[PDB]
Amino acid sequence: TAPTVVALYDYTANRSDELTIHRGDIIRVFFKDNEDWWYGSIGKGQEGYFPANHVASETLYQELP
Repeated sequence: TAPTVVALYDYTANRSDELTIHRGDIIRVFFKDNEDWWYGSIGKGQEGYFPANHVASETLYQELP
């Protein structure tokens, strides 16, 4: 429920409690709120919601072409 994942697709924050993520960014998941929205960190003091459908496992990311 609290993996380290990688952004596959860019997302721009659209609320004050969201992250902006870019493809390749490493995200430390803190919570899986529901199937659509997860919450986690991109760095010291940088936390927020992000869409689950924009991320992938480290394994998948490293196996892309």
